[PDB]
Amino acid sequence: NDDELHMLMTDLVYEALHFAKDEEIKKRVFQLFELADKAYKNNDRQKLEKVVEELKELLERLLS
Amino acid sequence: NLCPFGEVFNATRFASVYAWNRKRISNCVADYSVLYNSASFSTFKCYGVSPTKLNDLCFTNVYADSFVIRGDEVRQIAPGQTGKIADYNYKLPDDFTGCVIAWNSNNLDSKVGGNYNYLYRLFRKSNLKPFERDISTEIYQAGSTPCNGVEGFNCYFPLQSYGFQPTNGVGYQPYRVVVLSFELLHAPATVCGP
Ligand SMILES: *[C@@H]1O[C@H](CO[C@@H]2O[C@@H](C)[C@@H](O)[C@@H](O)[C@@H]2O)[C@@H](O[C@@H]2O[C@H](CO)[C@@H](O)[C@H](O)[C@H]2NC(C)=O)[C@H](O)[C@H]1NC(C)=O
Repeated sequence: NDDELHMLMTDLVYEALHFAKDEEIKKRVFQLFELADKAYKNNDRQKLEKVVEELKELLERLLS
Repeated sequence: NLCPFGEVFNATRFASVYAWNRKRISNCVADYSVLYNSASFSTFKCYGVSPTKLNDLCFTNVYADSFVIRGDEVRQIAPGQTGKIADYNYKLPDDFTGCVIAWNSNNLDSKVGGNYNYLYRLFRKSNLKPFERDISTEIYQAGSTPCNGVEGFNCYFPLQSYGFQPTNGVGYQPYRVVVLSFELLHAPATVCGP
């Protein structure tokens, strides 16, 4: 679902910016947010899913 | 003179979480048995007080802070918790005294095409103070270069919407949340049980 996915995206962004101990991390996370925001508005499901996948890998690395 | 709980729990519209609505209750009879035993609530968590003893207490004030949040975020409406809601939208103090009541409102706040009228704050410069209502729409400054009020590269409108559609899974359902904050300071104790 597109709306569930958007809500997931924002959760990943919040956590990613919580554990973003390095400034470079924050920059990457913000970039990904911008891409997701655009994809959401234009109903591009594949692009939005791709950002979410990238955010998950990012966050998993930060947490582990 | 009964307390206007029917104006809180049965409200036609709940406020968005970024701008929660505080209803002050005083000088009335507060029957809490109807709220505890309603059996329509999925969450009923009290801090500093036992749910079944509420009718035996009298209060200086009762404040009902009402708002809509997402199912997975219900766990953040508690003292000592963190997360985007606990930190940027609705912060409860570590010594919070009161009861947090929530229920699944999918059949009320979710339209077939999706209800997008509920907003939350995703970006903020710092964490909220307990019970602070930040309803500013100033563009969030993510980068080092001043945004000057315009959205763009490393500049964001701080509020996001909740896409609540009726086909969502449980964690993505809307929940109506009412937090009853209790003041038990020396006072006339104007609002209390029957
Ligand atoms: C919140 O409202 C419910 C039900 O809504 C009211 O009753 C409907 C029949 C209709 O007239 C609505 O416009 C009203 O707002 C209340 O639940 C009722 O409680 C009474 C008393 O115990 C019981 O006899 C009824 O059968 C219940 N009806 C239903 C549908 O549950 C509920 O008590 C209200 N809660 C608060 C805090 O006001």
